[PDB]
Amino acid sequence: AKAKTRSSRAGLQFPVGRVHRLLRKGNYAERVGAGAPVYLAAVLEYLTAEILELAGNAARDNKKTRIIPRHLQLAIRNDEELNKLLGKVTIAQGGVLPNIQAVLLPK
Amino acid sequence: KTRSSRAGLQFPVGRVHRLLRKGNYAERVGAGAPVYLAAVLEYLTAEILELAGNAARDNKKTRIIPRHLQLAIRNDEELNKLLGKVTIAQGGVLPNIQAVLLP
Amino acid sequence: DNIQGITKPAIRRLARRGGVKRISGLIYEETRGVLKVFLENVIRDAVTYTEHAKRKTVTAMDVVYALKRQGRTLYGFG
Amino acid sequence: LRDNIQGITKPAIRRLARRGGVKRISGLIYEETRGVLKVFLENVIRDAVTYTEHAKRKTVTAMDVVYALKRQGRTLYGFG
Amino acid sequence: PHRYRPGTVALREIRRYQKSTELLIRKLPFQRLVREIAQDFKTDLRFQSSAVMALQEASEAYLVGLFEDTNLAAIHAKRVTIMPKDIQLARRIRGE
Amino acid sequence: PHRYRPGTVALREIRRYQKSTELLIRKLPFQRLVREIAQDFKTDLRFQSSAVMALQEASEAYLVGLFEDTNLAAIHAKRVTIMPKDIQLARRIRGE
Amino acid sequence: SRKESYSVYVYKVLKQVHPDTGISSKAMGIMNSFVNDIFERIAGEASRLAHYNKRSTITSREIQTAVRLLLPGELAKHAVSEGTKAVTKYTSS
Amino acid sequence: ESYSVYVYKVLKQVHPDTGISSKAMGIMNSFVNDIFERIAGEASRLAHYNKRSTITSREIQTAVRLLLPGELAKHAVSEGTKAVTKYTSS
DNA sequence: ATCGAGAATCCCGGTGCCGAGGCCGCTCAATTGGTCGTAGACAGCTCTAGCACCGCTTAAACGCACGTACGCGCTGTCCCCCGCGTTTTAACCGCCAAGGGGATTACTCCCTAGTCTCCAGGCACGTGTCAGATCTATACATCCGAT
DNA sequence: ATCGGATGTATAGATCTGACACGTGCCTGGAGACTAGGGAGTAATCCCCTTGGCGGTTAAAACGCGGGGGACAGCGCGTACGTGCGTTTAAGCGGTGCTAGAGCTGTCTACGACCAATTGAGCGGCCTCGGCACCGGGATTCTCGAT
Repeated sequence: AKAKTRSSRAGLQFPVGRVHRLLRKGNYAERVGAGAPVYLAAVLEYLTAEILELAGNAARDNKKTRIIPRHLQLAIRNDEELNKLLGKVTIAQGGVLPNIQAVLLPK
Repeated sequence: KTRSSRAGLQFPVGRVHRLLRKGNYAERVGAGAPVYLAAVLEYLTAEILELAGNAARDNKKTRIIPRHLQLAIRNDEELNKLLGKVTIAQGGVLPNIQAVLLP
Repeated sequence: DNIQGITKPAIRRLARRGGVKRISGLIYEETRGVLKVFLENVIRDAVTYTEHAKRKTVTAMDVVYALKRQGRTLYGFG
Repeated sequence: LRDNIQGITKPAIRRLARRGGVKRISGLIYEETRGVLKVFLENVIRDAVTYTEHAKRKTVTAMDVVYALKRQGRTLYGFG
Repeated sequence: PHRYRPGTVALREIRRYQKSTELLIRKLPFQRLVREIAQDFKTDLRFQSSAVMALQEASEAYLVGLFEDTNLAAIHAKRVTIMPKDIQLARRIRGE
Repeated sequence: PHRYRPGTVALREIRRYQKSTELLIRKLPFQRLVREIAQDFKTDLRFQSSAVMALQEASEAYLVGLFEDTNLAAIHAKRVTIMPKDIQLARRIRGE
Repeated sequence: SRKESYSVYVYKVLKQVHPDTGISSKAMGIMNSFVNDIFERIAGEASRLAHYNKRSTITSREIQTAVRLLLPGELAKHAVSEGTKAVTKYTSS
Repeated sequence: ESYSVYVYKVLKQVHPDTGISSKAMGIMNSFVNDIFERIAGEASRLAHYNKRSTITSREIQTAVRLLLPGELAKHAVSEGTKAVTKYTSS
């Protein structure tokens, strides 16, 4: 019997066995169901893809082919939902979103 | 025979040990951890109750109500820090007025 | 249309307990909006907890857990 | 060491204000900023040192600082 | 013909509601508002009386704290009357 | 001679220091201050360079957010300059 | 000692999202910190959900409710749809 | 299951001539549960961080130093070790 | 509403370099395949509390007038912060060296999970009773209009 | 300033009453004894990464000097918001039924923990080049003195 990874059986790219192992040895519950690692890996993959889409768009807007922490910070702070998700998070070497109050602008 | 009496405490060492086991905190729990945690809980409870009883006496009452607990928590510098994000039901609020609004 | 049930004197009493001496006329609508947003945020989580428990009533512990979730821990109900 | 809080110079506080979007800065802002930064630093470093002692280590690692920040609700990304 | 100077009776009732520990909002309108809000999430939904009471306690506590921050922002702008801009500033600084 | 008016050079700094992501605080003074502060809790402490880097990043992010809230309070007070009382109000509302 | 990370997995996701875009080591470490933070958040909320209902296991229903609690708005709807699709495909082999 | 009898026993130790209402008793139970869960969660994270699998008095001590404010922590640790000191001897 | 000089920033081009990426070897953790025990899924029952209804009472909300004091705009003043040039000064980078302690492994021993037996500490359950909520009368702290 | 009158709390004193503290039965969760095994304490070792020192460049910080523009004080207008009285309304309260569903009980089947092979995905170390940084040079743009 050829070994077929659970991620391939679920169509995911994140590991299902690793997430299952972390759930089992994370002291979360006495038992862990079969579909919980699949669901959690799918959710984590979705969130990762969602951030990487906007980060790549921001990198392309700066004529850059690589993603740096500035692009991740711009992507997260420009999207309302991601900014709400990570409102209490500091990103190393991310800077701040360029916002100047209208009062401070020249008369 | 009781572990709480053996440790000179009033909170139940055995119950705290059981709750530490059931809580999925760790695979194993040391013998002295429930004793230590029961002692900490007893000290904190005694502090709350002492300040609340002082508030009740200052209000000329011989029974502690949630208002007295709220007064005790908010009038202490460190207990207010510990319970900064905590709402006491029927506890009210600390009476204060900004000095500029006074005539 | 029960948001009007939070009357002007009720908001004035809340401001009085908050130490507010004078209240502008537009405070009473902003307060209703803020209260609606807060109640929506709390009740969404409360209903989520109720649905997960396969229940059709919102118990007080659901509201307690929802409030503890948002950082607004509440003592007195469990 | 002696009075290294003065190492957070007035130009540095000005640059931090500029990044925050501040146009004009008073003269008393610098001392207040030094005090606030000092208080925040002691609050974080106390927890970091506590984590270091609990590990029976004499070195304050970056993961200790990350845990100390997460304990206070900061949740620094990057390091570790 | 006895009339109090404006602000005297307003400084009164401040001490009264700092000292008192009642709910300050009628129970039935709040319960109806809670039910109307909840019906958007799940229809035919029941509430325990204690659940609505807990919701009310949380709502009054949050609103009172918000009004204290609003008052702080109002005096900050060299004022006594609170305007909705003070509420907006307090909510923005609070992170809400 | 050519002298820019006081408004504009401050605005150029705002744009310059918002576009980039450098530290803006010198490494050695901040590290020395960190070790000074840590002397109170444990003598003869060893610091990992990544730990000092993380401390600097977190401290500067906190200060930038505090300065944003301070500028908001200053504008709310119908002002442009920030004063200590602005920072004090920002910290009061934030819960510190 | 062999250290584990989500670097290869994030890199695979990036090659199917932006096929010709790279990522620096600092940004990859930030993404690993993100994944760890969200994993711990969701798993802790699922553990709390299992404890509240006197349950001894964490199933896909607990993870679903934890996602609907942590994630806001439309992000939660899409994450729930993706998770349900993955679990259905897994149960259909 | 609650801490009502223990809170009342402590109240008679500190205020022998005062009582407590039922709602204040419930608030005290909520306070005890909240503090218990906070300290136990921090102890579990301390055990996880250092690759240990046992929660000992050292983890509870570090969690108390982390959660409680300064002076209020100093007495609490002073209490806790004392109890262990009494518990180990007998 | 325009013109022009001076300073700032952006883009095009050439050059360099070191960090992301592909790749190979090698593990050890994920996979497969079985069993076993118990967790919760589900049908059944109970009983309780959530919901709806209705009449009465009266406390609270709403509306309308009126005065006043506070928000807001305007104007003058002065002082203090910003821009700029010049002179320290120590941050920074590169190199070198010593050693403390942070990771590792090996061994062992004792501390905790687990099980059986036994008992008493605490939780329903009931009940007397006084701490306090309410009411009513007298007393005086306070506020506001003349004086 | 100062007095008097008229409100709105203090203060004392009964008067119920219903939660609160105190007994009772019991039962189930804690205590005591004893065993197995593996998690953590303890020793020893390696090397890396932390600390200390030194020297040279120069970017940044400190200091001092205009100067204008912004904070702040002072006035006046007017309007919005308090205070209060009369009127309306619906909340609060007290009873009632009624039944939806929350909680508890008793099978029983499926599903997750567990253990022994088995091996392929993922990590560590190694070139390897190209994407981004650095440095000139020119064009374009922004600002501010001027009309």
